Amino acid sequence: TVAYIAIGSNLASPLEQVNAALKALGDIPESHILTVSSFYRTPPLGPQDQPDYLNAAVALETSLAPEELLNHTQRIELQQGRVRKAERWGPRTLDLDIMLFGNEVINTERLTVPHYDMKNRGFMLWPLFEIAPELVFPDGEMLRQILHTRAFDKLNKW
Ligand SMILES: Nc1ncnc2c1ncn2[C@@H]1O[C@H](COP(=O)(O)OP(=O)(O)O)[C@@H](O)[C@H]1O
Ligand SMILES: [Mg+2]
Repeated sequence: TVAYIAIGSNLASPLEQVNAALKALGDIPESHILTVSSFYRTPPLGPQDQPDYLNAAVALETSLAPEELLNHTQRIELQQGRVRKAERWGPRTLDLDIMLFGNEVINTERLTVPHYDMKNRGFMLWPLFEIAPELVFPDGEMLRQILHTRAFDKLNKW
């Protein structure tokens, strides 16, 4: 099954965390990485000013069940998601989201697939569009259509 996973990091210099996460994703059992999008930078989301986010999309071939995959991505968040900052470990700065899982629709206490808000997020849709321009959602919507309809700004590469 092809699973599409979003990676986000808001560390100030996130490349080493993101590469650690990618490696960890490639090491998930019963699975392998098919393709990785470019790394994209997106601003904040508040008045003051929070760090830029690095966003990317990964295509993962897997024979795990969806909730088994989530156990692994949450495990990677716990193992790689915090960076030591001087005398203490920082808060989680890595976010792994399952955006799509095959053509499956999932609604459990743990999993909402397709990702619950991805159609509102240029930072999720544009990296996916790079690696899957012809993608169709389980409800029949086409990825291209969502981007055409909302006209989300394109994001700069990191
Ligand atoms: N498709 C999914 N992928 C990952 N976690 C999901 C998904 N759908 C729902 N969740 C739930 O979201 C919670 C974490 O959300 P949050 O902290 O906002 O992180 P993120 O934006 O990375 O999902 C988890 O407890 C997890 O069970
Ligand atoms: Mg997450």
